[PDB]
Amino acid sequence: AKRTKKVGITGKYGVRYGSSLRRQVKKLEIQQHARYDCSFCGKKTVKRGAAGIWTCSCCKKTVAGGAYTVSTAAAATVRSTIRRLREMVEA
Amino acid sequence: AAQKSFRIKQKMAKAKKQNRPLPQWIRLRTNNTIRYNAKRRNWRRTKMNI
Amino acid sequence: AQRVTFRRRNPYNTRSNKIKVVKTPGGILRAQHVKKLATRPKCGDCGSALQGISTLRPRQYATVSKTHKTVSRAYGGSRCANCVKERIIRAFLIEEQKIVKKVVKEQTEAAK
Amino acid sequence: AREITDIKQFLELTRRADVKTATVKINKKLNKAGKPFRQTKFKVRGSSSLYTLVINDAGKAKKLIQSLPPTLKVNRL
Amino acid sequence: AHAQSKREGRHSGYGKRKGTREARLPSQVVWIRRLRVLRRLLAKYRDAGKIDKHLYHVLYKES
Amino acid sequence: GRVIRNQRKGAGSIFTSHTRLRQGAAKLRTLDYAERHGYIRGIVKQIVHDSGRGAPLAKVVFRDPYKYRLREEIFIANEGVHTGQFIYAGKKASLNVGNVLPLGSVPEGTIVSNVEEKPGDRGALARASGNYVIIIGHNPDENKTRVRLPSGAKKVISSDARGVIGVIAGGGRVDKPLLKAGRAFHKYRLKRNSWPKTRGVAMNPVDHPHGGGNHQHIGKASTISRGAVSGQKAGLIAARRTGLLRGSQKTQ
RNA sequence: UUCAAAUGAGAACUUUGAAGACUGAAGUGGGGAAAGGUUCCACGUCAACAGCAGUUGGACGUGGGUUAGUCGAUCCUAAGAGAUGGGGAAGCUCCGUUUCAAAGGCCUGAUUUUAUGCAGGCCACCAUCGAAAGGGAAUCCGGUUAAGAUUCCGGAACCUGGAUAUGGAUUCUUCACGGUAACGUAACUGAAUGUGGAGACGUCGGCGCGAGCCCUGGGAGGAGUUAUCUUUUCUUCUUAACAGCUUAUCACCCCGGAAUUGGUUUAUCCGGAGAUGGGGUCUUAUGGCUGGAAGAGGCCAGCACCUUUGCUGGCUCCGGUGCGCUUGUGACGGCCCGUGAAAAUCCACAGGAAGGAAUAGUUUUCAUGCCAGGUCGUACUGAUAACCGCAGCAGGUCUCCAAGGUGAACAGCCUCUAGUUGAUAGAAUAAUGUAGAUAAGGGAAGUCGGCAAAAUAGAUCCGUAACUUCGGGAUAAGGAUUGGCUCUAAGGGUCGGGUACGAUCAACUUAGAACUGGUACGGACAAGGGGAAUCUGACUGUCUAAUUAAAACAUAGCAUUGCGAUGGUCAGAAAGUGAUGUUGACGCAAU
RNA sequence: AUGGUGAACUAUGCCUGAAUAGGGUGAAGCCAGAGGAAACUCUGGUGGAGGCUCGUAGCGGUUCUGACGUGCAAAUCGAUC
Ligand SMILES: [Mg+2]
Ligand SMILES: [Mg+2]
Ligand SMILES: [Mg+2]
Ligand SMILES: [Mg+2]
Ligand SMILES: [Mg+2]
Ligand SMILES: [Mg+2]
Ligand SMILES: [Mg+2]
Ligand SMILES: [Mg+2]
Ligand SMILES: [Mg+2]
Ligand SMILES: [Mg+2]
Ligand SMILES: [Mg+2]
Ligand SMILES: [Mg+2]
Ligand SMILES: [Mg+2]
Ligand SMILES: [Mg+2]
Ligand SMILES: [Mg+2]
Ligand SMILES: [Mg+2]
Ligand SMILES: [Mg+2]
Ligand SMILES: [Mg+2]
Ligand SMILES: [Mg+2]
Ligand SMILES: [Mg+2]
Ligand SMILES: [Mg+2]
Ligand SMILES: [Mg+2]
Ligand SMILES: [Mg+2]
Ligand SMILES: [Mg+2]
Ligand SMILES: [Mg+2]
Ligand SMILES: [Mg+2]
Ligand SMILES: [Mg+2]
Ligand SMILES: [Mg+2]
Ligand SMILES: [Mg+2]
Ligand SMILES: [Mg+2]
Ligand SMILES: [Mg+2]
Ligand SMILES: [Mg+2]
Ligand SMILES: [Mg+2]
Ligand SMILES: [Mg+2]
Ligand SMILES: [Mg+2]
Ligand SMILES: [Mg+2]
Ligand SMILES: [Mg+2]
Ligand SMILES: [Mg+2]
Ligand SMILES: [Mg+2]
Ligand SMILES: [Mg+2]
Ligand SMILES: [Mg+2]
Ligand SMILES: [Mg+2]
Ligand SMILES: [Mg+2]
Ligand SMILES: [Mg+2]
Ligand SMILES: [Mg+2]
Ligand SMILES: [Mg+2]
Ligand SMILES: [Mg+2]
Ligand SMILES: [Mg+2]
Ligand SMILES: [Mg+2]
Ligand SMILES: [Mg+2]
Ligand SMILES: [Mg+2]
Ligand SMILES: [Mg+2]
Ligand SMILES: [Mg+2]
Ligand SMILES: [Mg+2]
Ligand SMILES: [Mg+2]
Ligand SMILES: [Mg+2]
Ligand SMILES: [Mg+2]
Ligand SMILES: [Mg+2]
Ligand SMILES: [Mg+2]
Ligand SMILES: [Mg+2]
Ligand SMILES: [Mg+2]
Ligand SMILES: [Mg+2]
Ligand SMILES: [Mg+2]
Ligand SMILES: [Mg+2]
Ligand SMILES: [Mg+2]
Ligand SMILES: [Mg+2]
Ligand SMILES: [Mg+2]
Ligand SMILES: [Mg+2]
Ligand SMILES: [Mg+2]
Ligand SMILES: [Mg+2]
Ligand SMILES: [Mg+2]
Ligand SMILES: [Mg+2]
Ligand SMILES: [Mg+2]
Ligand SMILES: [Mg+2]
Ligand SMILES: [Mg+2]
Ligand SMILES: [Mg+2]
Ligand SMILES: [Mg+2]
Ligand SMILES: [Mg+2]
Ligand SMILES: [Mg+2]
Ligand SMILES: [Mg+2]
Ligand SMILES: [Mg+2]
Ligand SMILES: [Mg+2]
Ligand SMILES: [Mg+2]
Ligand SMILES: [Mg+2]
Ligand SMILES: [Mg+2]
Ligand SMILES: [Mg+2]
Ligand SMILES: [Mg+2]
Ligand SMILES: [Mg+2]
Ligand SMILES: [Mg+2]
Ligand SMILES: [Mg+2]
Ligand SMILES: [Mg+2]
Ligand SMILES: [Mg+2]
Ligand SMILES: [Mg+2]
Ligand SMILES: [Mg+2]
Ligand SMILES: [Mg+2]
Ligand SMILES: [Mg+2]
Ligand SMILES: [Mg+2]
Ligand SMILES: [Mg+2]
Ligand SMILES: [Mg+2]
Ligand SMILES: [Mg+2]
Ligand SMILES: [Zn+2]
Repeated sequence: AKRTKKVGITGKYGVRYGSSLRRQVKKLEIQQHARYDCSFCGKKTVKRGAAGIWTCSCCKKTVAGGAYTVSTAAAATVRSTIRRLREMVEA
Repeated sequence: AAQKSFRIKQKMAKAKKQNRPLPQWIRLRTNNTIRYNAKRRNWRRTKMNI
Repeated sequence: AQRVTFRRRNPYNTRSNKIKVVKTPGGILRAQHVKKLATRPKCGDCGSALQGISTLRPRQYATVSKTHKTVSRAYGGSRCANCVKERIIRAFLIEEQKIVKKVVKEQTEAAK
Repeated sequence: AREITDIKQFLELTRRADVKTATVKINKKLNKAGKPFRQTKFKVRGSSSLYTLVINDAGKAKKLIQSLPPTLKVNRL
Repeated sequence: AHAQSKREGRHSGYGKRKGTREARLPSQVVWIRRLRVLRRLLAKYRDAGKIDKHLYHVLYKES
Repeated sequence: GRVIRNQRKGAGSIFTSHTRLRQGAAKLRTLDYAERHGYIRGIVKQIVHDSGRGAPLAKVVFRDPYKYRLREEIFIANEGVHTGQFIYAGKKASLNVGNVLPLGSVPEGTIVSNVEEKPGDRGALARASGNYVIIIGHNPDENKTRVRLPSGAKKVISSDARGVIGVIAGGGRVDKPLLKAGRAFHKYRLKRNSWPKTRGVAMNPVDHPHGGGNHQHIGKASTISRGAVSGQKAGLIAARRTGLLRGSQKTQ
């Protein structure tokens, strides 16, 4: 039974603060709380634990990540850049 | 209070002893001039300030 | 009906001032102060309570016989069995793989 | 603080040097569901423990009481 | 005496009622009671072979 | 009149930092013999929250080359580094996220964090959640290396300045609206006594250059000069322009 | 508030008895923290003092009273304070606290001139003060006083330090065996050095369990009511620390190899990184049985006699219930740009220096045994009279325990236990008052203004507009219903079933139907007035203690400014000084 | 003016502790169901979010411009908030 037309989790804030700030929060909230895939044991069990700390239910690895999402655009591109620049050093 | 330093206990002790009336035999002495105890103290009219 | 008083001068509900009500042979209720609960020693590697070991407030462990403070296996009352299983395999394999690395690079040197 | 059952082990206490006093207590109790029976408790005061031995058998009780060291300061009831 | 006439259902009409229906008895208590019952009738009917594990595992989620 | 607020901050009475819960200082390894001739292996043992900090810290433990024992260091975690990972610190080390390398041995375009301003100052540049610095040049004679700091400024330092490959973790923290007063509250409650902020213009003249008047107003340019003196500098200190910024910034 | 007695020169006011009430466990109960300091307790006692009195007192006179190895302090560290080589300063002194310092001490060996020099090897920790709520070795029940009690007496324990022997264990395979394993045990050597753990940690929510309280059946006592009725009303029936065996959610192990996916929580999490299933290992919170320990305590009956006061008997038993209440705890779950101390101290492990047997060695982390445990506080009050407010001031002042009904309920109202019945008193009941109420017809015409006051109110059901950030607005508005008594129906547990059902036990909830009354029924208590707009601040929050609570301040949001440390902003008389800074532009600072 | 004494009140920060009846609302997540050619849309439950809301204690101090105004009181008392 669809409970809210649009506020979703942001439903807690009632009428306060004004739609737009609420919309912005909703987005990052949904990222920050959501359950993630663990690169290591392959289960979806990575949940957040204070901004930038991402750690795995089963299997217990902890990864430093973005403040409200595991991997951050920037992080990744840098990860790719570092790939490429490293390659230059063996060949 | 109700759990004191020995310092404070001591003072309170000394205080109790000074809290008698004039020993009436002083009154009889030659040239006696002290009528009563003019430095008497009472727990609910004057506080010790420790 | 019957109520209760503290049994020490401290009148507050601190963690060190827990109270338990109790029925004495006199047929009345009386407070009794209660020590904080002991927590379980933990595995130095993985993190669980390590089984086989007693749980006492830290100084009480000097009033207890050494068998209450270990299990027999290597790294008895310190690491959690499965954890020792693991580090043994890793130890063996790495030391073996180590030898592999050496005879392979000894080969490189005389074939280059 | 202590309970005991080896009627052998007990006797050995009762001659354990520091065991000066001992005491025998008598109890009416009931057997199973029906009737009653005479229970006796054999308490020995070691230097740091009060061992008591409940001889539920009136018979073994009496025989045990003359088993007691003649030098022990038994308190009767 | 009164307490008797309660378990006889008396003194309990709308005029004797000040806490909301939910205060008097939570909805959730009702639920947990009811759900826990179905949940465990399923277990005996399974343990007993009366029901088979495939039927039980659907009735479960359907409960 | 009175001593204005920004002058009382210097004596640090109620104004010191709130420190009781912080993990310790975040610092690279002491630039010893291992790190400047070869490399040395470590293990991140834990990555962990520092109170009043954006980005998580990484406890990373190493072996003492001189005594039989473990000496544990506190790093600021780069995005990606993980419990269990092996970290390599040293001149002759390899170019992957987490390792620590002298800016000399990294090609331009390398992206590193916690960089030293002089070699061995145990880390000084780009430590905040999200931030990093990019190597843009090298000058092998007098071994300098040129980088672009987070601000935008470009600077040159010793090629023996150490950095750590990657960006700092927990980025994006600032995109989430604080929404309410209480979150700023709990925010600064673990930083310093700088919140809330009475406007100088809601004060009385004893209190501020801005105080007083029958309506609320600054009553003179709020761009104050560098040469100004304590008790005078509230407003736009040394402001070289002012007003809504129009069109792309980004330094050229 | 009242009657009487007793006392006394004297009694509205003291004491006792009777009666009427109150506080109503969110106490006018039982204790403490700060603070007081003898007010505590006995005896004597009324000149002052207790705004009447006084034979009474927290007054006055005279005395007595505060018992600790286990309760606190003492130790530890917190914010912080603060000596020291130093650096400033004319100087009083300021800065620095591990800082630009030659900073100090443990284990035993070497002595058999001898008491302790050297021989190693370490360890480089750099004062100290700072918690009677944080951390922390260890005690309980019964009894006892005019006044002390976790402190005395009794009994029964525990910890720490020191000494130590006897027993057991272990060894000719020297430094124990058993278990496939998780791991077991009464023991079962272990230096330096290293490591690990405990101390040690947010908050809310539901769920599970414990304890005490609450409710309750039977039986064995005692008390009350009995014109009539009631196998009735009230009450006693308890079990400490400590110790032996046993007991647990979680976690783990072994067998096994999974789609027709299964298991499974109130809450959707888990399984080829091994689920479901079967078998085991562990923590011992907690509980059970026994020891303690019935000899104690509780309740009764039957004799005794001025006395101290005994003495003799009995009985102290078996159960039930749960969205109960308070508290404790568990496995979970929500939250965070907040992720929620430190140190003393204790243990373990990795290591293997070493020291050790067969003619007899090793072992005190197994048992038993010996000695010792200092110093100071401990009375009482904690408040409408023991503290602060000039005082026995309607003010202020930190906390624990918490029964029955009605009810959602720690509300209000009535009660049990305990504690009070203190507040000058008598006679009248004019005006005007203070506080509490009602008022025909009208219904804001009163007034700056509906100020005051009245109206509304609980619950169940029906019904609900503009507008909106879609979350609300909303209990919108507007309606009906509600007692008593007698029925009905629906909603659960527990057991055996070869590899369809029966038998019993225990619970208020919800709906429906009769009858019934001076049409009453949330019957006291309790308990929102509502609607249409304009101005203004977004909101929650903040302030002028003691004439202003607002539209003022704050705030999220928005924008601007300064700064890459040889720095920005700020402190200081100065400095080898200081705040931001345990900081680094997703930062600090300034509007 | 000079040299001294105060943070037992209060303002603010830090450290370490403690405290808060009973209700209304019903946000994410989750389960089962229904429609539809499809895209997709609907329903009933569960769950227990919020500087949310009714309201004690608490904290506050709005109106009576109530009492009092040589006071209980140099700021109190009552009702309402
Ligand atoms: Mg009772
Ligand atoms: Mg006490
Ligand atoms: Mg063991
Ligand atoms: Mg064990
Ligand atoms: Mg070994
Ligand atoms: Mg619900
Ligand atoms: Mg339930
Ligand atoms: Mg069931
Ligand atoms: Mg399922
Ligand atoms: Mg000035
Ligand atoms: Mg500081
Ligand atoms: Mg502030
Ligand atoms: Mg501002
Ligand atoms: Mg402001
Ligand atoms: Mg102003
Ligand atoms: Mg000015
Ligand atoms: Mg100016
Ligand atoms: Mg102005
Ligand atoms: Mg303006
Ligand atoms: Mg009178
Ligand atoms: Mg009453
Ligand atoms: Mg009440
Ligand atoms: Mg009173
Ligand atoms: Mg007292
Ligand atoms: Mg006093
Ligand atoms: Mg007295
Ligand atoms: Mg007189
Ligand atoms: Mg007086
Ligand atoms: Mg008088
Ligand atoms: Mg008189
Ligand atoms: Mg006297
Ligand atoms: Mg005296
Ligand atoms: Mg102690
Ligand atoms: Mg001492
Ligand atoms: Mg100093
Ligand atoms: Mg100290
Ligand atoms: Mg202490
Ligand atoms: Mg303490
Ligand atoms: Mg005495
Ligand atoms: Mg007493
Ligand atoms: Mg006693
Ligand atoms: Mg004793
Ligand atoms: Mg004894
Ligand atoms: Mg000893
Ligand atoms: Mg053996
Ligand atoms: Mg350690
Ligand atoms: Mg630890
Ligand atoms: Mg703590
Ligand atoms: Mg104990
Ligand atoms: Mg099993
Ligand atoms: Mg097995
Ligand atoms: Mg409580
Ligand atoms: Mg946490
Ligand atoms: Mg341990
Ligand atoms: Mg040697
Ligand atoms: Mg021993
Ligand atoms: Mg000494
Ligand atoms: Mg006392
Ligand atoms: Mg009093
Ligand atoms: Mg006073
Ligand atoms: Mg005075
Ligand atoms: Mg007063
Ligand atoms: Mg009283
Ligand atoms: Mg009066
Ligand atoms: Mg009228
Ligand atoms: Mg009308
Ligand atoms: Mg008019
Ligand atoms: Mg009109
Ligand atoms: Mg007119
Ligand atoms: Mg007007
Ligand atoms: Mg007019
Ligand atoms: Mg009004
Ligand atoms: Mg009327
Ligand atoms: Mg509107
Ligand atoms: Mg409206
Ligand atoms: Mg009816
Ligand atoms: Mg039925
Ligand atoms: Mg406002
Ligand atoms: Mg407001
Ligand atoms: Mg004012
Ligand atoms: Mg003023
Ligand atoms: Mg206001
Ligand atoms: Mg006002
Ligand atoms: Mg705007
Ligand atoms: Mg200098
Ligand atoms: Mg103060
Ligand atoms: Mg509540
Ligand atoms: Mg309500
Ligand atoms: Mg609420
Ligand atoms: Mg279909
Ligand atoms: Mg709620
Ligand atoms: Mg609110
Ligand atoms: Mg409210
Ligand atoms: Mg209410
Ligand atoms: Mg109030
Ligand atoms: Mg307030
Ligand atoms: Mg008022
Ligand atoms: Mg007035
Ligand atoms: Mg007057
Ligand atoms: Mg109110
Ligand atoms: Zn994983």
